[PDB]
Amino acid sequence: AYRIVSETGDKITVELTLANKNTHYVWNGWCFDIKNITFETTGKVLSIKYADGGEPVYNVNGNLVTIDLTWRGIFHLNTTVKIIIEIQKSGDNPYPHNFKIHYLRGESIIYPTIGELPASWKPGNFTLSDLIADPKSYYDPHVKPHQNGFIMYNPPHPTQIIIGLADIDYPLNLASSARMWVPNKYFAMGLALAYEWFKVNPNFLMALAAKENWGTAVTKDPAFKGYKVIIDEEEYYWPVQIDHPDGIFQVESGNFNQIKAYYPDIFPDTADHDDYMKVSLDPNDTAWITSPIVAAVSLTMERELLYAAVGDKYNEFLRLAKDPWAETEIIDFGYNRGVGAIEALKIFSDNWEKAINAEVLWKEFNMEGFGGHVPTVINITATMDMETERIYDANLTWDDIEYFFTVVRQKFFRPGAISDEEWNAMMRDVKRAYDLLSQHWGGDHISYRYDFLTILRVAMKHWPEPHIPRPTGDDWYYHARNYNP
Ligand SMILES: CC(=O)N[C@@H]1[C@@H](O)[C@H](O[C@@H]2O[C@H](CO)[C@@H](O[C@@H]3O[C@H](CO)[C@@H](O[C@@H]4O[C@H](CO)[C@@H](O[C@@H]5O[C@H](CO)[C@@H](O)[C@H](O)[C@H]5NC(C)=O)[C@H](O)[C@H]4NC(C)=O)[C@H](O)[C@H]3NC(C)=O)[C@H](O)[C@H]2NC(C)=O)[C@@H](CO)O[C@H]1O
Repeated sequence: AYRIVSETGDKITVELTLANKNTHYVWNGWCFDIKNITFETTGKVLSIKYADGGEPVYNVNGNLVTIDLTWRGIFHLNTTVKIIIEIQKSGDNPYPHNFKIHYLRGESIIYPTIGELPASWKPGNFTLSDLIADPKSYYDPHVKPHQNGFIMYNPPHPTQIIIGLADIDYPLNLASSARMWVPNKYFAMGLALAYEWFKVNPNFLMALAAKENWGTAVTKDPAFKGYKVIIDEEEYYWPVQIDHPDGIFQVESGNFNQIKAYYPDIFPDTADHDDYMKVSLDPNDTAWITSPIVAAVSLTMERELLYAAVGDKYNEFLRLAKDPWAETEIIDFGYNRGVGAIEALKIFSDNWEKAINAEVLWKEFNMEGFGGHVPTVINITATMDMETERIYDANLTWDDIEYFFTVVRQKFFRPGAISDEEWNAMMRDVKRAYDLLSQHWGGDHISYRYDFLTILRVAMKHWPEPHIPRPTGDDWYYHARNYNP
């Protein structure tokens, strides 16, 4: 909001009022972190001061003027900042105009839409055709190979989830061989939500968990001792530290609390590290659902962090780099070593020409990671992507579907993001969509591979827009402002 304070002779004074009007919590409005403010004037700037005292840093670039709120750029609930601008009249456009608030968040960040519900779809009593565009491609068992890394830029199928359960010839954690394995259906639905919400490749999370703590992989290796697991009447070993508080993704307590502060819209105030990550042999453990999602958020944080600093050069880097897996290598490296490690690489600045021309990015920059973390994850991901013969599937009962959303309701979002009525209304849509899609299989169940993405999209139609909230808060403001990769 802006207002003319004083107009007299050759001097114009405008009061720009910025605020977070929200008194209570609202979606993506619990806090606002402002990078900078830009307005336009042909007149010369005399003084820019706060109304309550002091003054912000401002920069003039011709008609464009960039105001820096510095330590006042953070806007929590019920917080107003008024800026008084004094201009000496000059040119044909003296009045300050075209005010643009720039949030501390990469505006050029992209999240690939995996698929969409048919345009005819409506909340209430939709038909089967309102769920399925064409029955041919929807139930098409044929598999198309892909080469996606961390982000699914080009999904193999619009409505299907393709988890490549391929054999791994690569020595995973000093093992002879390895076999990709989904522990249970609830963890799979976890990956699916992480895939539809934050556009994260399920194969990448599978590969990550395998390297971190054998969470998603079994082996024939006699040397490795673990739990007895049988696939196709063959004995396999599952060497997972199931008691590890950091879970199968090895998400540290410090990283958990950090992204918790970054994303209040995602995490409730009661979000505890152990309850969210620590899984067990019991498939009914809620952490089977939460841990792949928490990992997806923590991974997303890094991508959001780079975008906030690098800005537009991120997209330029993706299209000009000679390494196809480049982004995946960076993100995976920052997951294991930390975001500071990526920053210290100075890839997007000092070593721009070296990384952008690197055929293999992790080899030149020595981004091996602990125990060859980065090369392991990439190769397994590539293998799972290349797998077309053996794709994961499961039978999801209604009790499975309802349990999943129950856990989501309890472990994610804040009170007020989704009303009780809006949720019950969403469930009726999910219930109907389940019933309609179950007919193809006999009414006993739906396919995780073929139907569950549709189930999510139906549910997410009632989820607050935009679905992906902004990283915000005090901690995010300092880190993202000073981040220089
Ligand atoms: C040779 C071989 O193959 N051996 C295998 C072996 O790989 C297997 O053991 C398991 O290996 C993995 C590593 O590959 C072990 O895991 C962890 O993994 C964690 C997640 O990647 C990682 O946590 C990250 O560490 C960063 C550095 O501290 C953190 O960044 C920092 O966070 C702070 C607070 O947020 C912040 O203040 C700092 O600024 C920030 N630092 C920087 C530079 O920015 C980061 O937050 C954190 N990430 C997350 C998501 O939590 C651990 O560092 C890493 N530890 C080690 C020693 O590598 C895993 O623990 C191993 N498993 C077990 C049971 O120990 C093994 C399979 O079990 O088989 C062998 O054969």
